[PDB]
Amino acid sequence: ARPCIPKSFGYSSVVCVCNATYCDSFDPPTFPALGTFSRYESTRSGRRMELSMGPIQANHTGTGLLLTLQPEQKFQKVKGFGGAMTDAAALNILALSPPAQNLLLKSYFSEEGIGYNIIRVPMASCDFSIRTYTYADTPDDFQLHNFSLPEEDTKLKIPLIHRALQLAQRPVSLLASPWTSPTWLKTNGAVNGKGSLKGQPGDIYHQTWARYFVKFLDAYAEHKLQFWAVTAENEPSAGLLSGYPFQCLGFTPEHQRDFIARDLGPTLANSTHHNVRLLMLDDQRLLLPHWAKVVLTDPEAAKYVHGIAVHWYLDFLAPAKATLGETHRLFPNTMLFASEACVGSKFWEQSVRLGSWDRGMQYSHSIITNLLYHVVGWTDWNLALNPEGGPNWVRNFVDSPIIVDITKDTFYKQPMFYHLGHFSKFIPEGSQRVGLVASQKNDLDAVALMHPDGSAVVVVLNRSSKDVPLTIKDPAVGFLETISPGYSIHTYLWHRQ
Ligand SMILES: *[C@@H]1O[C@H](CO)[C@@H](O[C@@H]2O[C@H](CO)[C@@H](O)[C@H](O)[C@H]2NC(C)=O)[C@H](O)[C@H]1NC(C)=O
Ligand SMILES: *[C@@H]1O[C@H](CO)[C@@H](O)[C@H](O)[C@H]1NC(C)=O
Repeated sequence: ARPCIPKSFGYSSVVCVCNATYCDSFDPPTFPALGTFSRYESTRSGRRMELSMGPIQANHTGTGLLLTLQPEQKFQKVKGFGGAMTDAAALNILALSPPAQNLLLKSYFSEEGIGYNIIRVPMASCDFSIRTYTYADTPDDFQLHNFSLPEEDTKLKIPLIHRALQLAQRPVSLLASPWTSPTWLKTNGAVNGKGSLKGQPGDIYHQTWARYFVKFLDAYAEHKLQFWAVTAENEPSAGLLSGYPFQCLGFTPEHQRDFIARDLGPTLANSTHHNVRLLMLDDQRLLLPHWAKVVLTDPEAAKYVHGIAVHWYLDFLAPAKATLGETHRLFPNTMLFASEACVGSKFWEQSVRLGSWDRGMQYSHSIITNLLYHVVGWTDWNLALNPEGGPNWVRNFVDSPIIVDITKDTFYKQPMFYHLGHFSKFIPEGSQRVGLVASQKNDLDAVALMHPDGSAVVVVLNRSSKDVPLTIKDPAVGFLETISPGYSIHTYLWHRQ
């Protein structure tokens, strides 16, 4: 329906300017005819998920790369795609005028948007908050009588989460992560820095913390929200580092292992929220496979663990094979999930680069790498940030797919937003990743998946400058002649039957 209004801010590509009355949206997706394929193209030069269509022919004209689909080779089923409703995001969204707010939300969750179906919810404060707080700051309330939701939840997060779902065509799954416990449950009695829960698993500190989760879930239920899953702790490894600057709670693997086994596991199960799934790690992939060895080879722990959460920040220091691959090998029936699918940094680039194609490309390349190694879903970090990368009470380091310029009642959609869309929009929950055999070494990044209605979706990412002539063969249907233009991402969709 509405094309992208491009703006340049001096970087490799454009953002799409959206404001109170105008934002680029899609039409309902169409189920086109057998022999016909759909193409959604985004390019550094400035095309944004542009829809074209073509023929799948029964003869093969090319001499180039041949990506051959292999519907038989079957891998993981997709849980979904989303982002985090952090204090900072909630705060930027809420700073736009209501009409603008909806264009933003529709952008992510509506079928006119990119159809997100996951939302991560931090449990109380983290670095993307304007203040350090937990849901029970009153010291030595082991019973948690004073536990309650701040205005952050009742006025910012919960209202938007409702609106997100209202707007969403898919059913959306909520995931919660805690950053810190009340500081009185902690060994160092501070929201950050090195320090864990006091005593050890089974004890009153651990039982309380376990109960916190249930209270947290209880509270969101009163506001008519269910969670699909929680993570045992966000970045547990961080709470082990001397003078770590933001909200954290250290667990070593063994510590997490026992906390899950003795406390969180049972208490959750023993609650009305027993159906909520527990995900472990929720940390850097480099800590795998070890972390999984330690938690999952203990039966009493692993009976409680539905999957392993991972982060993207530190991936350059761990390849996928050695981490996610080896972990899947060892633990095939424990799904791997990316709960903090974020980056967009360096030492020398600022937090937010308005219209950087490069970060867009990192995102999609990361999602593909993920999918090729059995990962079932993704949660980007903040749904929205300001132009400074804020607000962050410690220090703004990350980008976000949407940037809110509060003074102008307008928001900007980064290349990233479209790089996630090339997936989030066309790979609903249930989709299964299938085989896709390249005929020769090449510079592209490609993944194939099968929509629950039996039809096909292939994302092709050209991270190089050169156009790469391309042929996708589907033995049930024929051949897609195409080119993958340098610095582009393409989603190809077709019926198979
Ligand atoms: C929100 O964005 C839209 C689109 O960029 C702005 O409307 C455009 O205004 C320019 C210049 O006045 C025209 O070239 C276009 O025809 C308009 N777009 C339309 C009508 O589709 C709009 O001004 C923005 N809202 C505010 C308050 O600035
Ligand atoms: C709950 O929290 C406050 C902190 O404002 C504390 O002083 C109060 O006594 C607490 N509990 C009860 C039973 O009122």
